Amino acid sequence: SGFRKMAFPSGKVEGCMVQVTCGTTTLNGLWLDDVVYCPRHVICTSEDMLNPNYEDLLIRKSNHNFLVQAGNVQLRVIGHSMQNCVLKLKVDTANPKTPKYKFVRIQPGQTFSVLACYNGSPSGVYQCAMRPNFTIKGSFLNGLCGSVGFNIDYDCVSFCYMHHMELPTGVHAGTDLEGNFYGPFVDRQTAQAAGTDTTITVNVLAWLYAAVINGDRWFLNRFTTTLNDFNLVAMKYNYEPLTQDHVDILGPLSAQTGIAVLDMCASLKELLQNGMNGRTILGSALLEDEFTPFDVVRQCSGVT
Amino acid sequence: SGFRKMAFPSGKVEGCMVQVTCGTTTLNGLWLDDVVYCPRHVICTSEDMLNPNYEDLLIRKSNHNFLVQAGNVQLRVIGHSMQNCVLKLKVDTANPKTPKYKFVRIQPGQTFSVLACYNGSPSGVYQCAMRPNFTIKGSFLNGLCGSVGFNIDYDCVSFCYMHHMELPTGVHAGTDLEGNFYGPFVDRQTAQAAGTDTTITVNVLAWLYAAVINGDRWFLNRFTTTLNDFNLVAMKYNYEPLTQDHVDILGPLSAQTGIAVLDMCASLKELLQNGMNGRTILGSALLEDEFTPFDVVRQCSGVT
Repeated sequence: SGFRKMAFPSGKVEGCMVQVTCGTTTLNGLWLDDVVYCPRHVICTSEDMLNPNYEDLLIRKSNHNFLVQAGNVQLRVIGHSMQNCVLKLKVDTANPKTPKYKFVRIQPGQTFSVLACYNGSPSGVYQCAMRPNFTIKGSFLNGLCGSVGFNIDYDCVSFCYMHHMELPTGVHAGTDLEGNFYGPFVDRQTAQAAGTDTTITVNVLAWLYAAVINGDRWFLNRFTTTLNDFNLVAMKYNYEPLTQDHVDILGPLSAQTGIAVLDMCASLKELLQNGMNGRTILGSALLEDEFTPFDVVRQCSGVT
Repeated sequence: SGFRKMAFPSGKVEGCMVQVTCGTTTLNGLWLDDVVYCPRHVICTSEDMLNPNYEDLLIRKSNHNFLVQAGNVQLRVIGHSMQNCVLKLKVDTANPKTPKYKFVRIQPGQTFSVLACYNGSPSGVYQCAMRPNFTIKGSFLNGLCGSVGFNIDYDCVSFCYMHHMELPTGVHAGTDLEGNFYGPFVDRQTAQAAGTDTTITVNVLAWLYAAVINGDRWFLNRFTTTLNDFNLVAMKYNYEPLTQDHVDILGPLSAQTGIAVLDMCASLKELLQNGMNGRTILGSALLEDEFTPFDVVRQCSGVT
């Protein structure tokens, strides 16, 4: 037993991280087959970042102005292009460590592992959720742009996120691997609003099931509720509305524990209205919303 | 900015994980040079585990009774021996992925990354502290024994932990790579007590510094204190006593923030006595003690 926020093993991704430099700006790129993907703001000076005209900036840059380095070894850049907010640098050498991969645009409420890297060197790994407002709560600094978020299904790496920026609230924003931002953000240094950060109700429920599975059950009350009833309470706390799809998705956990989803909702309702009274659930003193039902099943089942 | 519990990149360790099977018991082993290290209870049936005589059990086992598998490929076992609570299986093939490594016995209060593996297949990665009572709060199930805990310093992997068992409290126990338990535990299925789990005071302080660095400062009060004064309060809450060594270790963080260690102690004292009043610090509603000063510096500095 025990339940922990855990990231996917990062080995397959480590082997794809390179350092990309243009002028005095350095960040990370992702080397897959003969292409290196990186944030287009690698072409900006600190001045440019305030209001960059990327089309105009990129035109002053040739292949040889992009310095790409995997370990101590240079890659030869033989082409460049800009796709939305990412550059693709064609190199003359296919990464011999390229794993099977795809590019995916992840839905809000889903989770992924981030391999924090500094100027091409893997630094550490942790789990994030894509929040309903299309931000993540990460740990990023200068040099960590181009670090990627991914999931692994056996041998397939699904890349879903590349890091670009931080908002005034201290949360993080970035793109899929086609360079399209998650959320309304743009890659320039101006103040930008994410909007109200709502709680991922289905994830809270999953974690409450996790807790029950791992012996924590003090919060199981004698009440039930309905979706409409629970959702009237949800709105009040800026929880996402629960739908039947979410009910269905929790099916396996409901079965495994013998606790109806609406009974757990009633329990969640009393926690929201009455707080925790200084108690903890899976060693947290607030309601955790960054574990998906999959995340919970994967851990509690354990196998593979 | 932002502060996250993050594990070391796990690639170097992934390449050392193998599956060890003896009879119907399967678990993980660590393959370094021509040696595979695994928990000696791989030799037990479910019955034996209640009260195993390992010396007697091991004598019924020959080299060929240990099935060792890295991916789909068998290793040939050419020798076996028992060192404390681990078996060493000599194999005829040096692991070509062996990184530079050492074996270290970690101190209580220090942290490490765990690569959770299931029957030889890496599953995920997360950070643990070795608690003052020499337990860890992990996530482990059958099949995850032999999963290892480590730290990385540039290219050197320091292995410090191998997983063996779970205590009635749901916490975890294991050995160094010489097979010596952390704490008073033994590898048999009987009820065993860890004793009072004290809070790692120096780590709490470091995390409070992390918070200040990352903009959270509502808890900075107008008081100071002394070590003896603070330690009288520490004892009451089962915090570890603060010593000058801990003061010194916090030096870099004290300097970086301009907050004297004893001022932060005074702030910690008021948090202990008055609670959080429903507020959060780095998105937690309790006091976090699983980040070392190093962990905090490493993240906040970021570089390398």
